[PDB]
Amino acid sequence: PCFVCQDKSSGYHYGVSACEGCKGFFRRSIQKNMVYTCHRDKNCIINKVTRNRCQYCRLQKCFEVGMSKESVRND
Amino acid sequence: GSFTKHICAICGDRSSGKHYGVYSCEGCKGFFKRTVRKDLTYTCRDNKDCLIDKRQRNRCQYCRYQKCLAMGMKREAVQEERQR
DNA sequence: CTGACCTTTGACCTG
DNA sequence: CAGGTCAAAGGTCAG
Ligand SMILES: [Zn+2]
Ligand SMILES: [Zn+2]
Ligand SMILES: [Zn+2]
Ligand SMILES: [Zn+2]
Repeated sequence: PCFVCQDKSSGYHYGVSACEGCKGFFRRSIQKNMVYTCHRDKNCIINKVTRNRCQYCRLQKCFEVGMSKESVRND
Repeated sequence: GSFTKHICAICGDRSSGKHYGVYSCEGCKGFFKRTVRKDLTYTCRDNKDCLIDKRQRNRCQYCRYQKCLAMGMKREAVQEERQR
């Protein structure tokens, strides 16, 4: 399962087993240098059914579980 | 592209594609989403078989929603609020 | 309330 | 295993 949200994985992406959503989200976040904010306590639950409720916490978990922004290639 | 893309199955207005399972316009997509999110209940002042087309789609909310469902719209395709 | 207009997601695909 | 695409989810706010 996806290390970030436990949805079905599509293989390794940026260093971890990940679903297509967390893969795409991470890529976009890095490619565009997105900066997010948490409207709650920066401790939001991130699973298959809640991952889109907080981009800040989703990204934060992407890094925590070991996604590597250095595997996002330059333009 | 062509000025013809798709057509709303509920009222006949222009459509860019499917929403909640069915070719629909911005109006009918929005009306369905709001109905589901707020669990609104409507009543028909006539015989529950009002005609739904572009010019009268707002006249009877009951019959507009019932046609959304009858043409195939899926309540469960409406998601939770995001903020993201 | 409606509906025209804007942004993000993720399934699917290639290289 | 990367990055791009685009249908269909999300969203706002004038009228
Ligand atoms: Zn995931
Ligand atoms: Zn959060
Ligand atoms: Zn319509
Ligand atoms: Zn009616």
